[PDB]
Amino acid sequence: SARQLQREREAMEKSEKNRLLRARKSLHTQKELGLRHQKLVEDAQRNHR
Amino acid sequence: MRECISIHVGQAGVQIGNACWELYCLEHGIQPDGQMPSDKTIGGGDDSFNTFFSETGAGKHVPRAVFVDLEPTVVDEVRTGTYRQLFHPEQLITGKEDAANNYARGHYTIGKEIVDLVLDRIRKLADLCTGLQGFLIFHSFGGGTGSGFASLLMERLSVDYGKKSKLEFAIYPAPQVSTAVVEPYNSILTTHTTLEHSDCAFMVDNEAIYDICRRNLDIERPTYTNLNRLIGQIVSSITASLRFDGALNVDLTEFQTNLVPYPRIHFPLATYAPVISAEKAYHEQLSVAEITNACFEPANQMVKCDPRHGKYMACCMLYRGDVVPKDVNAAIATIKTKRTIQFVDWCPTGFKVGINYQPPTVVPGGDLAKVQRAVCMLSNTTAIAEAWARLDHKFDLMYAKRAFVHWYVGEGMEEGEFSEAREDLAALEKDYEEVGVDS
Amino acid sequence: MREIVHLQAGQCGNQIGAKFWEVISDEHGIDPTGTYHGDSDLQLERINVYYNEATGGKYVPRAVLVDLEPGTMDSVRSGPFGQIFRPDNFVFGQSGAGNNWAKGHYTEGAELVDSVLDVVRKEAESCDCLQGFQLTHSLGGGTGSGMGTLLISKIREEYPDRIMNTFSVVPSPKVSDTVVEPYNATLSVHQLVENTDETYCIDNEALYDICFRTLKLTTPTYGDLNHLVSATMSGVTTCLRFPGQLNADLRKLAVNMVPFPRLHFFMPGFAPLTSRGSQQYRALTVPELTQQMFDAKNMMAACDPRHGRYLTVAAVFRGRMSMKEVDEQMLNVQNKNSSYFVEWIPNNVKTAVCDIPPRGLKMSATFIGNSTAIQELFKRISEQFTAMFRRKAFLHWYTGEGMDEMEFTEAESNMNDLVSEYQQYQDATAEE
Amino acid sequence: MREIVHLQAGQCGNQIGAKFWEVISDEHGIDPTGTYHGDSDLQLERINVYYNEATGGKYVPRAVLVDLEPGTMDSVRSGPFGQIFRPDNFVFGQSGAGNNWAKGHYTEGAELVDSVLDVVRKEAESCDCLQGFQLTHSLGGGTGSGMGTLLISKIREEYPDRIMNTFSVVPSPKVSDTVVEPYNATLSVHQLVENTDETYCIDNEALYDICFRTLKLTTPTYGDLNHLVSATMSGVTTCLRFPGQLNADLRKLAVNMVPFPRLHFFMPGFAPLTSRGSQQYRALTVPELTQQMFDAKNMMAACDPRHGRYLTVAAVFRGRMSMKEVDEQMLNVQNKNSSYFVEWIPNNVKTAVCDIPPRGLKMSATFIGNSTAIQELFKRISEQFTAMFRRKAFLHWYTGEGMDEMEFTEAESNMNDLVSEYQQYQDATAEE
Repeated sequence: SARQLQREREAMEKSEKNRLLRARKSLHTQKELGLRHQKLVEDAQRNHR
Repeated sequence: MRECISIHVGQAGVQIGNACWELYCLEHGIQPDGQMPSDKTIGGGDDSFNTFFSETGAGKHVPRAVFVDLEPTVVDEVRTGTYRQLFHPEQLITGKEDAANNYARGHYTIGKEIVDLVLDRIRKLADLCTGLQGFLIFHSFGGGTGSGFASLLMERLSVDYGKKSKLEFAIYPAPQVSTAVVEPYNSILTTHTTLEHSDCAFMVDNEAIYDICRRNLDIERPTYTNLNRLIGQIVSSITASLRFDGALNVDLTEFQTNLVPYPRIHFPLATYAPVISAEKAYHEQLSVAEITNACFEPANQMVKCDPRHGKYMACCMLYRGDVVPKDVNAAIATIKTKRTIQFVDWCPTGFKVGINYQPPTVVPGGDLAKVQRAVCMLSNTTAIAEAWARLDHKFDLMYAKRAFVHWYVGEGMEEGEFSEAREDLAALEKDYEEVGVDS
Repeated sequence: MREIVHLQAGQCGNQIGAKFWEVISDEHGIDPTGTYHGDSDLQLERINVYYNEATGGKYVPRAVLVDLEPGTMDSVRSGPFGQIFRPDNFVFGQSGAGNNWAKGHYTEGAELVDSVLDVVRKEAESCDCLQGFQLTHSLGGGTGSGMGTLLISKIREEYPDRIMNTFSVVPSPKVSDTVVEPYNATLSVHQLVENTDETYCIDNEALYDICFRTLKLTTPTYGDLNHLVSATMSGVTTCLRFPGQLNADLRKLAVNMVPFPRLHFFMPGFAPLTSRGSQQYRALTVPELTQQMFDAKNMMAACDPRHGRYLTVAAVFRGRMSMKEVDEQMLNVQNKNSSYFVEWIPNNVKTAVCDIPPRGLKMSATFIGNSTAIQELFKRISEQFTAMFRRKAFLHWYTGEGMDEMEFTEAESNMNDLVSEYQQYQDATAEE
Repeated sequence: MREIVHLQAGQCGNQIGAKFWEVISDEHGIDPTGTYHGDSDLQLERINVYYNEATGGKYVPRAVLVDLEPGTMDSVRSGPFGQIFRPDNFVFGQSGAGNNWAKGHYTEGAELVDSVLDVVRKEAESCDCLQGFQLTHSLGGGTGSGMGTLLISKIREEYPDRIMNTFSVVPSPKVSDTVVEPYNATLSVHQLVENTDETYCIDNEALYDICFRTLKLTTPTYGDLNHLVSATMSGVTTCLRFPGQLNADLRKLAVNMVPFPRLHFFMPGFAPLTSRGSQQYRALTVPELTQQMFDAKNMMAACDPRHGRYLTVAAVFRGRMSMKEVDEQMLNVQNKNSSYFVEWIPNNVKTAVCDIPPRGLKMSATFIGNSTAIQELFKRISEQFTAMFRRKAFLHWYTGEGMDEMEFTEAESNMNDLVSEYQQYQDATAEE
């Protein structure tokens, strides 16, 4: 019974690892966010000039 | 002759039957006492009331319906009503224990105890009738009484009468809103029974009713009374050519034969119109073409599904009230050339013409107005298969870790049926998409 | 027909049961004499659930009071409604429990248990068919806790097909009444998780805080707490006492509300807890009720439900409002507060509205929800039990009675297993 | 539907809010009891913006009072309308701020902030949809300034898509109430320019001068100032409260009157400020209103708008006169007074007339424009902050709280950047 419970807390650890994976995804998304803001500023200013 | 027996299982079935019977009595001028006391000023009643009622030697009308419920509270609620002098107490069987949204008890340990009584009741009712065509079974998938008891009774009725039509009318668990939690558990079991042992099944929900009432009738605090009124009007429209006549009478068999393309695909899409309030029926010119076009609108469908996702195979067209054939022909010519409406590449046309001279009536205290003509639509399309997909998804995500299953195991049943029902639903869905795929 | 047999244990249990009987008698229109003075409609048909039909329409209560101290009797009889009950049901001994669970179970639980078994058997045989047995007691002593568990075990052994519901009072380290209270609590929890269908959590400090910060009472006493728990019990039982459109029953709840038998605890709660001057300035509507029923301020535990995830929720209403508002409210709550309930199980809220409003108040609704908040109480109880059992303090009294110490060992092993199970089910992840 | 939630902070903020509530209750016909005694038409439809629908037609106010001293409660409640609000919203602590922004924000802004967030969240959830939140406070103390910035930051973090408009009181070297007022003003300016949508400038000395030289009052007190600010708020809010032909809302004004988010300050003002004996001798016309609306005598700031150039001007009228006169007046003003507005952007005046006149006065019109006059106040505040921070006087009190001195350095750096930006945008040349 305690071994099943320890399997389940290992599953807790696995859920934390899933959160880490989604955090990496979110890091990539926020990089793409810095990119849209950079493009929409600089290229539009080039067009303005 | 054209006589049928109605079956009401569960609280929803009982209240729907009450609404239908009261609609029939008000529309035929039948007094709640059971006699014809109108001896000073007559107001109707000289018609063919034999379809549903019965005429005695003293001028009494006895309803022909089955009001069975595992819980006695609903029976007591109806018994204390103002229509207790119309039916007979033998027709409302009470019970000690009920299912109350449970299939296990109501199918094995509760529904199996009262079988002989209801069987004798229905046998006596059938013997009292001469011509029998079909049955009106009213139950629910969410209610345990309307799922387990209904399944076990219809399984015996099918093997006792094969030549008689077997209809079905119940309520669908909405994907967005719901009443209980174990609704999919009973639904996944009742669908197999209604598919492999019945001929036709009509599936409706409540969220569409709420949407249409708030959009057209414009009510902020709805209630079950109008929900029952809509269903009763739908049923009356369906069985309109039986109590009366018209230019082209469409009996139960006449439409049921064509409404079933395949033994596995027998789930038509009902749509009633016009569903409007009193003010919505005064400054509004109503013709046939407009209401027919509106009938195909997804907003007016009682099932939340986009028809444009799939296409139509078989369609059943009905009318009730003062309708002119030229308008019907014009509407058919209009819809056959509409690019928005999708249909299979093999069936170029299909529909029926039911002309009912009797216009629909009104009720004092209801919300429906005096409309000169009505219309109901029973089409068959694959776009409604999404509901079964969502139900299967929910059942799968509830069955992975077996939530609320130990209760059913303790009650007594074999767990492989969940797998059996799941695979049967998967096969049925596969057949549905195979049919939906053209060449 | 369908009746409910009520049981009593513990002086606090006795007083709360008397308060509940007085409340229901007042609501259903019963004079203190014993006749009927009501003026309603549904107060005559299903009135036999808690009463019995006799000559002259004088309904009698159906409750057996079990106590070990005769001093509780004369107090509860001297009240305005203490002359209406059955003196035969008041079975009392001669020696007190002394806040001892083991001594009360062993000494005061052998020669006195026969009479209460005989009388409850007679009451059960007097009726045709029954649903369950309600016992109200407290864990702070040897009377309610030392005898209620044994009686529940006896009745489930005799009649397994009955509803075992109780409203025992959970202790609290901040507000304590017994030095050996953790020992009795640990002993009682084993029987509660082994031989009991369902159990509700009752705390006095939380009710005191509620009546202090919202009711704003001058001199709050145990009478107010008894009134509140009686109102809660009435709101729970109105589903069967007063049927409406969508009626429910105790067993349907216990089945749909308990995911696993090892976890059968709940958390009750009542909506309209307003101050005296706020009664004349209030808005009777659905969203206000949903908010006072969803927040942790009106709830009656000494813990925080926000620390875990909601498992099962039941919203029982008593009034005439609607059906759409409840479902839209729960839908938007689930959509917004997505990080407070189990994501694996959708639609964790049950709808229930009673068309018959209560007497004296138009709008009423109760909460029966099992949120992830009892883990803190369980872990603190286990920690204090281990702390006291390390050096084995206050143990010779239990040792002198005859029972050994391995019972404490098995009880604490069960507590560790249960708390580990609770903590591993708290963060129920969807997948790996 | 579309409702506005109102907030309160600071004793001066509390008194001005109470005055505004009394003014609007008298205007819309609300008795001190809580019922409705109005006789107009548009006073029932959109009345729910500041009130809430309840039983018996008794509307309740929607305002949360935030304070650190219980001595404001008895003052504001004993008045003729202090018995109509919601006592639950009146959240107070036990220790005063002591005119300290740092101590109030740290000590009195941690364990008390939770209650006000809970109540404002409940108020927001109670309604269907909202537009923004209105807070009236003052920079002269630790109550309004210490908490207003924090609550605005919290509401912006929780609900970014909301209107953040405030009416904080700017200080003045001539009329002072706090020795450390420059420190509090410098600290508050950072949050006002970082986490606030728009802010309006309020001065007491200029209002005193106005009521002395034009109103010619015998004993002008804070009540007159509260009445004037209440009238100005009502004139501002009548665009949504009382719709007319050309209605406007807060967000349209905030978008159209703010060229840059760093510059969101305004300059409010009311037109008909006449003496008691001049009321019966006056000619109500457009040019007189325009002149009293354009001159620097009637405006309520302690500076001169003629030192700079007008940036954004909005003329909101409340009456039944015209449209043509407004446009011709602004056209000829721009033609003549060409050296008072930015030539790079023509048509800087916005037209707004409310067809619904106010109760008690038939002609009313307010001024919401951003003129180049705050630069002097900003530069003098920066200078006084530099002088005080040079030798670090009155700093040990802030240091003992825990927060460091780098905050002052960054605040003054942002201060210098903001004033540099303001002065380099003042001389908005066409080209090189």
